Amino acid sequence: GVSPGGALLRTSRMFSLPPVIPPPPGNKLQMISERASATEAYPTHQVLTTFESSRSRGDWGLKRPLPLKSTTGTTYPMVKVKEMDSLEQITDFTSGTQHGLTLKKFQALNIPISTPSEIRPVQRSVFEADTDVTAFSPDEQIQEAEKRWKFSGPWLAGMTPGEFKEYLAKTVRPKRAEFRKFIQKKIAAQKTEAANRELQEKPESITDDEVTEYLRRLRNDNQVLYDLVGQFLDLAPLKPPSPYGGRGPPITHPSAGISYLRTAAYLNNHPIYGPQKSHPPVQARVLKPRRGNDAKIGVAGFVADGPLGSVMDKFDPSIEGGAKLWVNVDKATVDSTGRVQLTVSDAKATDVLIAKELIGDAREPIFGSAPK
Amino acid sequence: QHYLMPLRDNFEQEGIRNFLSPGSVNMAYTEYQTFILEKLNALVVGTDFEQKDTKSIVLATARDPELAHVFNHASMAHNNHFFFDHLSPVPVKMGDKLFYHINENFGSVDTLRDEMIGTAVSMFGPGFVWLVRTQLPGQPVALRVMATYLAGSPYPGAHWRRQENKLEPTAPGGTDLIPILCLNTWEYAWLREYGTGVGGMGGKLAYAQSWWNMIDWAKVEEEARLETRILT
Amino acid sequence: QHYLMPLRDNFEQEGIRNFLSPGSVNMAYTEYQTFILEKLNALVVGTDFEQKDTKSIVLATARDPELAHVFNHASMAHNNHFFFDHLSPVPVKMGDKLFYHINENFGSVDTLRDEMIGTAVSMFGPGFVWLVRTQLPGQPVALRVMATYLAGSPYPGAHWRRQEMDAQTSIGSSPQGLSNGQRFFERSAAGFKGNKLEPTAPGGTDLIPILCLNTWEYAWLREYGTGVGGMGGKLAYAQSWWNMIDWAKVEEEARLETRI
Amino acid sequence: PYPIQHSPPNPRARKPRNLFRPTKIVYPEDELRRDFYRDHPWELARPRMIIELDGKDARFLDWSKGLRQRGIPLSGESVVQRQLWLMENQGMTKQEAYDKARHEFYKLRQLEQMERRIAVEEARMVGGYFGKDLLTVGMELENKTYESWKKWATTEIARQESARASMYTNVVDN
Repeated sequence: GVSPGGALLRTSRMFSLPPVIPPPPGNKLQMISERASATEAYPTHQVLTTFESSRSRGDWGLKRPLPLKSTTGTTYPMVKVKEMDSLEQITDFTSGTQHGLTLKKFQALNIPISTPSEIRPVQRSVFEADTDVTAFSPDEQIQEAEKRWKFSGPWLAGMTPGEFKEYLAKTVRPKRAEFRKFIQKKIAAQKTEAANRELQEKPESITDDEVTEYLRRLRNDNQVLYDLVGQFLDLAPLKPPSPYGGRGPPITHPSAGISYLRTAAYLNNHPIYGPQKSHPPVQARVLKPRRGNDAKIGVAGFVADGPLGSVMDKFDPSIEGGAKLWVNVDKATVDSTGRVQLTVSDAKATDVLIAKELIGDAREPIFGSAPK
Repeated sequence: QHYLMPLRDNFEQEGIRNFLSPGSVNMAYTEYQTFILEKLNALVVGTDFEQKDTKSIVLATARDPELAHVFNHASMAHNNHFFFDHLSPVPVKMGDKLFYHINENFGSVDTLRDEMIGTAVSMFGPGFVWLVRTQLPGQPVALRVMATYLAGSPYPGAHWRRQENKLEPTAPGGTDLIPILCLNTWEYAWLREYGTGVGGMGGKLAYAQSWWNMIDWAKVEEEARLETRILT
Repeated sequence: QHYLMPLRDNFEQEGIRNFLSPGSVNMAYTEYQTFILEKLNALVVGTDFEQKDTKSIVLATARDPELAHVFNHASMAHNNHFFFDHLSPVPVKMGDKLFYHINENFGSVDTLRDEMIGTAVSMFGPGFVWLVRTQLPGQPVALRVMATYLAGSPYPGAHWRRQEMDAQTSIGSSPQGLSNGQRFFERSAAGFKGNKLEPTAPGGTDLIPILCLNTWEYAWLREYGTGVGGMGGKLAYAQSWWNMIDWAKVEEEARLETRI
Repeated sequence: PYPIQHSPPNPRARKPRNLFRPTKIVYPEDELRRDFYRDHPWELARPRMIIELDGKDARFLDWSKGLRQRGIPLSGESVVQRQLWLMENQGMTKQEAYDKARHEFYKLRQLEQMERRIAVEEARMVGGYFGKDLLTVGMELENKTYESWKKWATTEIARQESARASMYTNVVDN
């Protein structure tokens, strides 16, 4: 029924732009900066590109052509459009390399994302038919709820006292009627158990007496009750009596769509030396030395804790370009808030010298000259 | 003089059920292997490698521009046979001791299937995908997926080394491996049977897919040496 | 999207009479080239290379370590057609100017014949054998042979992926091994640092590929078979290929300066 | 005139206003795009061109085949268009169709990352060298910026020393 003009717009490319997703969650009861904002944890706007023939003209497929001053000259053409047309009659844009290249750096490490592990390292992939599933049915009990990652209900321990009140009053209170029916469906199944078992060797269950009385029997055992309420609201399990719910479920996919690799169990075959032991190291910056009870390092645009051990002890203004140390990325995972936390582990010595051989920085080459 | 060794379970005539046909195996092993061996005999005629086996020729004639033609035919002749030596006539079950270690390094069997098949399809060049056993700090029994290119051999002895035995036990940064499973991606094995692979149907992808349902997992467990927790 | 283009003289339907049967040329170009373009289209489906030519992609994605996979398909789709295009329907008599110049660089036509053919078999791997035209700023137009591996570009602008020598059987401990090893490291270090090893004239006019020879497995594995017992095989394929070289076109693409 | 109504107007309103105001264009895909890109935030970092070539892009899109279509890149939109098809034609639920279309997206992205690694490793095995990777170039740029910050820090630090000494008075030179 839609006119032909309205059918082309629906399939157009500008209409495919995704809405601006909310920024990475932060502490609600904290202070921030208003007149200045740095790079965000994960991107919120879509990064755009254009043909090199169209970049010389400023044509990015937007309302108007962008200026050539801040848009040409760079290698990777990237831009983010906050408003296609603001009250100033100008496309409010900004360079998108802050997040566009950060994805290319991380994907250059060739490391997958694995489920968090509590402290026998067991790096399990994220994309698997058992864990990576969002569709479910009312037949799955609690034993299968530990696999899911996308819940419909909120994490109680995370919500604030005010956000919890709004939930109890406007989402939980107006559900008693529907929940009573949920119990009836269960009671209807229990009565069928004895009938079925006795037949080998359902009742409508619409009766307020059984439902009301069935809840009085569980008051002594409040544990089994919580499992029934969570199934009706789809809450993330909190008490162990398990699915790494200490910090809460993730606000996004466990991988956040940054790296789709599943396993790191491979051995890059070096041309000359052959299959190496570990993966090639990556140079990392040194930020916020210990002398804060922890040191920060910049590994491929991300900030992570330093290895569990100089450069980390004290600051050295004399070091040009800042202190830089080689290191190996051991594990990478996405926490509940959506941050990409890396388990940066110290690198070996031979690996660093080997990685420099293909660069020309190694003082003494390992091939030929090396006598021992 | 090296002779053609018969296939494991008389696959020359019967061939594998759904993986390959007798006509394909004829060109893959019966004919090709003879071509390499026939040319290799003319290169080790009355030499130090006259009576040596295939593996010895690889390690001995390792990284030598003057012995390139020897290493080429030698390694290919060896790896080619190793590929056919792990094809069971029917789908065999995977042992529990191996099924457990596969989940400790890859997380699941499906992850292993995609890595081995994914690594083969995403090569663009003839090679051999291997499933090797090694020892790493923290994982005594560690399995890894390695991809060998045109003529590279998975054994560590076929790589450059330093002096002071003068040669080291391993290459700089390398380790000692134990080839368990192999997968030939040369056109001699899959081109005729499965064709080019236009439009997704058939091709190298379907080839590697059928190879996963005919692995002699029984033999894969023996060469793994899961009992030897420390290797040197 | 990049689409397949017909061959020179209807080789798809009929194919060369004494070189490649129609069924072989069908699987060699119409099917394989289509497979490469299907993969190439998906890679440049939404990039700047969606409307660029194969050669333009070859030079643009030569050194980029993140676009190496795009270079393979673009370089393979180019060299593949570059090979079939030069094939002639029937034998062509070598031109006087070309014949006279070849003798000055290789001594005789038979010397160059056994060199390219020998280089193909000696490689023991898929690739392409090229007859390059080397012309320096002051030096005469000198020809030479260059052998590329799986997907290598003979052009000077794509020197990052020439792939001449295998790093598996050419770098060891022997005197030749050390020498080859130093070059492998000298190139990588220089290329990474940006330094230019060998000067090259602007416009990539130093090297001009004239002739090519596709030694991949799919090209001859069907027509001439494996080649057990010397009958057929890769050797016969290269030999038979010498009878269908369009020396007329090869001479034109050479553009030899008038020195007669 | 009475503009086109892209959504059922409020029937309970007895005195409705803005009867001559263009209405917002909302499709069933808008709700799916928000769900996907929120579960895959870093999918926005993958650049996407919104500049049309000739407008004839929706003519070769047959979503009954799979995620890979002609003319458009494999992105979060292909997952949405594939989800909407299964959800409507095959009568699947929002979640069921989402899982199916979402897993096909991963198997295709994994192969993309595996090609970059193998393609480079394969090129060096035959004498193929490359330029400066993005990891190295990124670090060199930080050095030039960190150095400029060091100059700004030492200049301000020294500047503050004058303020600390100027607080007290010592002009008498006792």
